[PDB]
Amino acid sequence: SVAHGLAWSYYIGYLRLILPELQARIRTYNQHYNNLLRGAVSQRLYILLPLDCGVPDNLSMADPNIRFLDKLPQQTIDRAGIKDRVYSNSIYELLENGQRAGTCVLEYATPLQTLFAMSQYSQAGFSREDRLEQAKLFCRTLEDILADAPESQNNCRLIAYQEPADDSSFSLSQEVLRHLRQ
Amino acid sequence: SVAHGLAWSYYIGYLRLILPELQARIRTYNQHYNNLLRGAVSQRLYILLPLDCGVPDNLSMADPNIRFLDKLPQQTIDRAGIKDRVYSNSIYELLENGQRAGTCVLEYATPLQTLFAMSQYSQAGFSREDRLEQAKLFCRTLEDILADAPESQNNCRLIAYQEPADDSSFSLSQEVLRHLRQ
Ligand SMILES: Cc1ccc2c(=O)c3cccc(CC(=O)O)c3oc2c1C
Ligand SMILES: Cc1ccc2c(=O)c3cccc(CC(=O)O)c3oc2c1C
Repeated sequence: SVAHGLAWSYYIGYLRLILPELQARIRTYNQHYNNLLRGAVSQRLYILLPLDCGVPDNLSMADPNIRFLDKLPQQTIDRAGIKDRVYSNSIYELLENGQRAGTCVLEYATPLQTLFAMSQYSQAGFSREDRLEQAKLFCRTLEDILADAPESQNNCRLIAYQEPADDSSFSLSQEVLRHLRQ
Repeated sequence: SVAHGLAWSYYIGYLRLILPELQARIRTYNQHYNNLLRGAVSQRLYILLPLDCGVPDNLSMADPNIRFLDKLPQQTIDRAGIKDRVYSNSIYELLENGQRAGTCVLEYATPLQTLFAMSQYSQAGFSREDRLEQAKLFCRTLEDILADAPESQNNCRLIAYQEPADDSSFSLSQEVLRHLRQ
């Protein structure tokens, strides 16, 4: 399955690298800033899983209640196959009623970009329907992997959603917040 | 298929982001004052593809006739879902008769690590036999993509190999050199 490999490669090639040091980098960030006397970031890495596989260039631009705040301190890698890559994660501000309301490390799952690309290239032989099925399957497979992984306990949260074509103008921020509030 | 998703993901998530500025970076390295006239590096990316999916943390060690020379200058990333990542690529010298006989940018394909891991975790439901067939399928799929991809013409080389049953006398060095001298 396309989704199966993606769920595994996302875990092996990213999450494992990132997760172990994440709580620490966040502790660093909360104590070391100011900037600023007003904080403060949640402990998990919130992963966005749009089922439509729509990933924006800019997460901030896309939503008006999600505003880029800052970056976490950088991380360096020396697990196998990666040496001297430099990584960063981004912190976002969430507003509710022009207020408050959350500060968290937030990012789109990169393999959705791949699922989208595949759907648009004739060479992939991958239909838009295939994409939706694999996107759901990707989410389920990843949930399962993470549930059992030593690296991934209490420091990661999956936010899966579809924005309904029918009626409503969906709130990404309400979605993130609902997950956030625990 | 697992391979299909891995190959497409490797193209979308690494190659088409790294290849466009590769030749520019190589020449810049080739130009540099410090870079003694000895050893003009070749202009393509040499991607190692062990079919047994064995990937060492240290390539230079796998073959004594293959030694790490230097690092290319770092590349910073703009692209979406990745802001401010920093990539680096490594330069290696190859030897014939104990003396340098080639210089090239050389690395193992990361998704083979994932295929190896999947074979090692019960949850992946992935056998060793599965792994080999998926590794061959990965190489084939990647070839087809790069065969007609705009990002990837004349700047990339795939070296796929199996180390024989009769001997470990198999030399990667010669395999790489073989491709290297043409
Ligand atoms: C831009 C981009 C697009 C897709 C992937 C990806 O599918 C993918 C799948 C598994 C692991 C990685 C590596 C990572 O997310 O750092 C991946 O990275 C991607 C990147 C960086
Ligand atoms: C350490 C490691 C292991 C596996 C992958 C991977 O499967 C994988 C698959 C597709 C894309 C990427 C990203 C990349 O290789 O830069 C991938 O990165 C991985 C990395 C960095």
